[PDB]
Amino acid sequence: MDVVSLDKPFMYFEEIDNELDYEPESANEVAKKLPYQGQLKLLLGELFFLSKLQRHGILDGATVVYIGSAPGTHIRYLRDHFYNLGVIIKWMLIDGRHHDPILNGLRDVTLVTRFVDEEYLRSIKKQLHPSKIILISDVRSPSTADLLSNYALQNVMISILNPVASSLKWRCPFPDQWIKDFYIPHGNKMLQPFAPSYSAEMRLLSIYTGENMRLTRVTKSDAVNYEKKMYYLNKIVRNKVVVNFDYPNQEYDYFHMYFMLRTVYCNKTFPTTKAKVLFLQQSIFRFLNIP
Amino acid sequence: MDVVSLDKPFMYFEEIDNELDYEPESANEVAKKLPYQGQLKLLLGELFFLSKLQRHGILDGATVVYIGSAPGTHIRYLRDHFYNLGVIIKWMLIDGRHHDPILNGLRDVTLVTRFVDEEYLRSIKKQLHPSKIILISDVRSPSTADLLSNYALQNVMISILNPVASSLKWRCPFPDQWIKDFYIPHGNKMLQPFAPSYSAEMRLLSIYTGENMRLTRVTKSDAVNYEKKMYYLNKIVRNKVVVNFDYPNQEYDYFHMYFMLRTVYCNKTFPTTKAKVLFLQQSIFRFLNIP
Ligand SMILES: Nc1ncnc2c1ncn2[C@@H]1O[C@H](CSCC[C@H](N)C(=O)O)[C@@H](O)[C@H]1O
Ligand SMILES: Nc1ncnc2c1ncn2[C@@H]1O[C@H](CSCC[C@H](N)C(=O)O)[C@@H](O)[C@H]1O
Repeated sequence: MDVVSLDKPFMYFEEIDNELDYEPESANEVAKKLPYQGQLKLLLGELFFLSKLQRHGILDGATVVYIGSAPGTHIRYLRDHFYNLGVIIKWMLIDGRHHDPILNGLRDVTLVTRFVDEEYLRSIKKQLHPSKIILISDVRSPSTADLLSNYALQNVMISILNPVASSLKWRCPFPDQWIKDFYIPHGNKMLQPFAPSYSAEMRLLSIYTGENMRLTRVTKSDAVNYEKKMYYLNKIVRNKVVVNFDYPNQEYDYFHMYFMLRTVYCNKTFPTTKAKVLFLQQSIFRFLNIP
Repeated sequence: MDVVSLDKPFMYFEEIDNELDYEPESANEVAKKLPYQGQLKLLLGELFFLSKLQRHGILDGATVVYIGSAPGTHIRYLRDHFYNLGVIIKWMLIDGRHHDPILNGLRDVTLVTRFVDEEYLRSIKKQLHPSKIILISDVRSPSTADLLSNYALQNVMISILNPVASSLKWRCPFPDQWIKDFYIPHGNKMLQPFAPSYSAEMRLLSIYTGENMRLTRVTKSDAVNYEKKMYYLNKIVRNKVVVNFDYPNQEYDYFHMYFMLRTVYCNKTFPTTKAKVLFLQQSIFRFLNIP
């Protein structure tokens, strides 16, 4: 058994302190070990991001514009959690695909069946005006060209919407499939527990101050670094059993999930952080129907 | 006579401490009072910008890519000044129009007859590689749409070229002809002596650190502010005779020019800043054929 004692898990890309030459045969290995693992991955990252904004006083009163939200099954959980906490938020879920019917019938959540383009962003900006916007993007086109086009749309989302904060889907293209350098918004590169086994995807979290928008250039050399750091994390780290972690499940992803969940606010009061987390996790798995 | 005693002139947009409701009848007033006033305006701003980079140690060894450089008569002066100072610079002047023949026959200056598009920028970036680039843009399409398109090109110039510094032509569109908000690179808004009588144009000066690119949003409310601050500067300020300025010409623009010229480096040693400036100015007027 692959055991280890760990202090804390890697929360951000910048924390990864080692690399491994990516082995292409990894792409054939089992990508998921849990049912609805994708909704779980998304729920944890978004609970983490949104709890932070609450902590900074920027959540209440905002309109969350989630683009690429369908099916969005897990979003029902997110909405319920903050709604029950007394936070006032309007949700605007936009996707050309249809949403899970559990999202219907909520006065605070608007479902839009539209694929967004720059022009549409302008009209909804005019319509949301003057509410404060929090953007969440999870749009999916694959190719490096598909990715670049996605990233380009995400930047137009921020420029037209001009949100107070954003969570963007972010996976650096493969260095060996490089087309050209580009810019992404500056922000924290949040690592994702329960991402597929060999996924190099993270979520870019940003809070906008003043009227400045800071971007950062990404080059092929950066692409090689992302690939190796993420491969090391996936191959080595995520395969660990954290024995000094006294919790029902000691696998790395549960240790990692624990650290994101401990930052979440609950109405119920708990004697220990471990009790709150077990509760949130049980609650989350029950909601998603994960045994 | 319109007299006043002034400490220093307004060097940057941010220094303008007053505003005046723009009077449209100003557009009919004489725009220029000196021959080749346009080449003079350009020469002073660029001597100012380039002298700063020299001061920061980033000029020597760089390739200056000037787009929208034709005719470029004044550029001959700029090139000679730094060349004579011993600074090693390669000039790449690109415009679809032809350059003044005084620019021909210089091994250090390459004249390109091409209107640049994004694709062309990519090929010259590949070709300049790996030299450090200093971008200077003075492209001209008029309409708010023309301007926006120009600004959009200037940002692509910085993103593909990835320069160590830049000087960009910058005039905010009229609030009453607003089309949409946009972003410009962050930098100092250098005011221009000898600009036309009622011009609201300035030059955006930037030095790039790290691999970050910081932009700033410009809105219609910003447009109204630019209009009134610039109108106050043009109508009131630039019409002053600075009597406490002991110089052959006391008009405001000469007082302003003096402060930019005092930052310029010369081989010849002078006993006073006033002697260096009189010398640089005489030299500049003689070169441009201004009486
Ligand atoms: N222009 C666009 N606007 C809106 N949605 C888009 C888009 N292009 C792609 N997408 C959407 O991006 C999605 C990626 S899958 C997203 C899953 C969703 N976030 C969840 O919580 O279940 C697809 O549903 C797709 O239709
Ligand atoms: N895509 C483009 N690439 C290069 N030059 C361009 C351009 N579009 C417009 N311009 C140029 O922008 C110029 C504006 S006038 C510039 C004057 C010049 N800076 C001087 O020192 O004399 C015109 O010469 C025009 O041909």
